[PDB]
Amino acid sequence: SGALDVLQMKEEDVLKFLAAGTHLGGTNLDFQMEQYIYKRKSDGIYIINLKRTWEKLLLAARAIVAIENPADVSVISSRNTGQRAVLKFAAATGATPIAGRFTPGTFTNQIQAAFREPRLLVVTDPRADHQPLTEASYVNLPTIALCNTDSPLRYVDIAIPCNNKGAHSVGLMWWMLAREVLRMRGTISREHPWEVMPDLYFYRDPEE
RNA sequence: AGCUCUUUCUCGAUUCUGUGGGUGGUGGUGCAUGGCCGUUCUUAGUUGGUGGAGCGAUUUGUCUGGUUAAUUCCGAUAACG
Repeated sequence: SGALDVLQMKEEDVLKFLAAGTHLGGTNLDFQMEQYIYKRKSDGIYIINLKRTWEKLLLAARAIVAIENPADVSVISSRNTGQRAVLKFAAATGATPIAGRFTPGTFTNQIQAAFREPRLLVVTDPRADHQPLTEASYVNLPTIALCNTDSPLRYVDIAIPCNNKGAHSVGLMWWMLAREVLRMRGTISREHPWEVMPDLYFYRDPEE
């Protein structure tokens, strides 16, 4: 980075990452996903580094800020875990959520009453939301997403590594993303702790 | 049957005679046609728009499954309406 400590790692957030198990990562690698891994464990787990997570969070977020009108940075997730997360995301920062089954042809059509035309996309898990990704390259959208350690990289301009096999790893990462964009664009910045909880960005989950 | 012939009046330009031109026909052609009907077919089938996939003829939509008497619905889903 280059800012003094106000765009660099904080002692607090390290604890939150490790409590939510984001550092742990799946038992497979790609030829593009080996530049964020450090090494393997005794176990089949492959340990994502959090330094490498932190830088990628920032320039990803700075691009989300750069649009003049935030009302067309369309977020998407279809897996259950990333549903509750995206809804709070797009409430907090001006965005348009697309929860559940995508319904393809959304941006390709001209005649469709659910037609959209955003600029950016922020997708959870490339290999569950493959339909909008393929469709991104017909309308010249930049793309950002959360990769595991083995998700295919293709139509992903920038990645933000994560564990993302569920748990608290999903909701935590979307919460952190929303923290950063408000520090930069808004006036929420104070470098002293944000009021909003990462708790209500987690999965609803079958209740008591 | 004044049809024809013998016999010899009546009607009065409507006709008659020649040519041209038509008119009529349960004549032919249903393989020149309209209309109507039968059958394929009484089963559940049929199509375009916009978008996607193919150099293209085309295809997807119009479906693995359950369900219904039924392309009848539920559901799933590069298709949507």
